[PDB]
Amino acid sequence: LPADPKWELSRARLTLGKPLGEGAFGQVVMAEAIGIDKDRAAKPVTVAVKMLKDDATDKDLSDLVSEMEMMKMIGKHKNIINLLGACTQGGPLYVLVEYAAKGNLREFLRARRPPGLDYSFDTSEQLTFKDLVSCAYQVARGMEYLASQKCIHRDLAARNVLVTEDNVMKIADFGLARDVHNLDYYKETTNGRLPVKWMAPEALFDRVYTHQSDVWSFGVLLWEIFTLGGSPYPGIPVEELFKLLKEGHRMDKPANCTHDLYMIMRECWHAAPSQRPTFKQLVEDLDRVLTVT
Ligand SMILES: Nc1ncnc2c1ncn2[C@@H]1O[C@H](COP(=O)(O)OP(=O)(O)CP(=O)(O)O)[C@@H](O)[C@H]1O
Ligand SMILES: [Mg+2]
Ligand SMILES: [Mg+2]
Repeated sequence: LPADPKWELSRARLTLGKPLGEGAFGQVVMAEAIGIDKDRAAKPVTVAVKMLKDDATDKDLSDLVSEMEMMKMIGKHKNIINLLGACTQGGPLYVLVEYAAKGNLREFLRARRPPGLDYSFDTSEQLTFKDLVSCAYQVARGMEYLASQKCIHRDLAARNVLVTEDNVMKIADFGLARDVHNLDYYKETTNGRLPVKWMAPEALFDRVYTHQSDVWSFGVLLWEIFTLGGSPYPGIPVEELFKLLKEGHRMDKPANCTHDLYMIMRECWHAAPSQRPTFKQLVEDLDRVLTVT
């Protein structure tokens, strides 16, 4: 594994801590990192360390490397999870990223659903319409930046948006992200995980991804936000989801969602990718919704 001194942090500077979250092949743990902050007086930075699980393969490893490399070219933005460094030498690969205290967006929204009339929870503030639109607006801003970096995310979803102590949204998980520089589109040529319920039709059969296929995913994300962590196309087998999408089926309007937002959501889900709004447009339309509320 080739060294990159620019990003390398020696693992002796790193003390591993409590678990943050995980999935099938990767896990993320809290840690303390010494030397990240240039102010030497007050220290050490709390970071999140992403690493492979024990049953992970060589393929999982090269995917985590690619993920790390993608974050290197991206550039820093308020609404994008920050790469802080990496331990690539003499030990397991650790990818160091900015710590988001409030976990992922899906779990953040779910923990704020009300109990229902006549019921109370017993042990752990309600979100407003404005809070939720804010969430949408912040992600749209980060995606707008991401597209200007000529990078497509391909896995935009509530489970991949993080929340800081200040309720700032940070897009995370660049596992499927691709460099689209000097490309009109990206064409998938392998087999690997696909986030089916978040994928535009054209991505699902032509295996063709653009910024516009990311916008489709944002639309699904919108639906997640306004159902406070709902799971897309509930009760629908995947094999059929796709005939349904062809036939012009789209998800119904969530109960919290206003008409204006559902139209925004619906525009993202246009059959023709050229008729979906750009992220820049999405930032505009969501700023408006927010300016007059
Ligand atoms: N910087 C961070 N700060 C706090 N928590 C984080 C974090 N990064 C990730 N997490 C937590 O770990 C979970 C999984 O993160 P991530 O999406 O990066 O891994 P992953 O989806 O690639 C695992 P797999 O590929 O095995 O399915 C997140 O949903 C979140 O709960
Ligand atoms: Mg993820
Ligand atoms: Mg992953």
